[PDB]
Amino acid sequence: GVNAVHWFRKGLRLHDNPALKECIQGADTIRCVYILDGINRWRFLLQCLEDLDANLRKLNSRLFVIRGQPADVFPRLFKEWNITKLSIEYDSEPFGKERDAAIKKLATEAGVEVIVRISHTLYDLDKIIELNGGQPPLTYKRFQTLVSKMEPLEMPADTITSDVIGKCMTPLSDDHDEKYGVPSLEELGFDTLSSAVWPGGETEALTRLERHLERKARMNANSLLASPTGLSPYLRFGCLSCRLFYFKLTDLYKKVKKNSSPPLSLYGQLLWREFFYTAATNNPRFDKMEGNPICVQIPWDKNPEALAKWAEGRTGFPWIDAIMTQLRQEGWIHHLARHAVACFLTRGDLWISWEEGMKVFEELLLDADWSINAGSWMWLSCSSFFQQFFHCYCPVGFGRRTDPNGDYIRRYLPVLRGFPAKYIYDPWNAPEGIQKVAKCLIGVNYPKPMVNHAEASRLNIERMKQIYQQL
Repeated sequence: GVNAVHWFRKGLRLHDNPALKECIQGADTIRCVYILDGINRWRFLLQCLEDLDANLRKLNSRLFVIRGQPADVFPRLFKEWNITKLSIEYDSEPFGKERDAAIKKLATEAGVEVIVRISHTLYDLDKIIELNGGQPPLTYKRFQTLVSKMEPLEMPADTITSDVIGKCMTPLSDDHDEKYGVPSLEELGFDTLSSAVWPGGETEALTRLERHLERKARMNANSLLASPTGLSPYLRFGCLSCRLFYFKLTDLYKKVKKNSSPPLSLYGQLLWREFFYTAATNNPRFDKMEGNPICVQIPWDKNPEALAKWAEGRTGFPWIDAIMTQLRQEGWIHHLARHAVACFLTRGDLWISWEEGMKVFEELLLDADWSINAGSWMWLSCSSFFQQFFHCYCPVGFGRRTDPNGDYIRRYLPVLRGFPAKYIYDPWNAPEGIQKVAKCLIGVNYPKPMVNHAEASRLNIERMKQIYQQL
């Protein structure tokens, strides 16, 4: 008698799920569980779980959602259900490893075989680190070189279908909706908001992938807005398999461009994601400055007033404030906009730790998990990965060059809708008569800029230089 449990954490999908596929094989019963320990991230999650539950329902099964801590939950589940097999998608993240090692111990005690399969990343990250001699690579270029030395990527596992399940079944009681149902936002305590710009789930992910490949078959102002074929949140939650994406990308290139040796540039989004997971996996202090062996020690200031102005879009720099408003409202911003607000907060203008901007993004950004968010923030503040710090993004000019008309500003900061393009990125320079026509007095209706960028950035660039030896 083989009673199996698959434990969803990431990998919130039925396609390319090797762990769930292996767990079902030879099983007499299967139950899939999700254990629930910023409003936009919670909504996306719950929408992923609703979609998972729906698709399981098509297979005469159901998702089992449980509120609690895994170490306090699984031993009683093992006992009641007489479990002999538990499957998980491998989690490279350091605190995920530690959680999963505790569960593996509990599982062995209960006589439960633990199935673990890699499918959140393109590669076995431990193999990359071994090829590099026991440390992760500290430059992106070195990482790409190592990747080119890996064996060819694993093909996606077969999708879980009725045929796959076979005679394996799921016991269900009439009170499943009450006992094991996906909670609502209200039920978590949220005051609920218009429909999400980024709807969660595998079903959404797969249609987006197709249209993304069709479109793929150049920056501009429109790139700042959420794309209906954007894929990054679905990759972070596991709604979309990165290996399916990679394989589809390769196949399309070969058909369209008649070549079977594509560039590494083709997978740039996927590989930068892989780079940060590799860097993070053996470093439990990856998300800190102090005690983090790869992070340059930089004397950031503590400044809660300034941090709050940045976090809340009240800096008085419209380009910065609009980005942080779009982020709070919708949960995604363009990678160039991340550069802008990360440099402003850290090395550029406010000289505040990347750890504090990381905390804000963790609450708000749909595609930022522990490894990606920490790695990204160290990258953008020039704290690791040998990033260049001699240039500082201009919190007026970069936006003016990205959206010269200023529509993005007017869109996310309606209080500034009345300014002409001439002043939309620097409204403090607008004559009083313009401010009156705009019905926005700078310093009253919209804050004046919190710093003198030319002066602050000049000093911060010199200060960063003087950290290192002069030659």
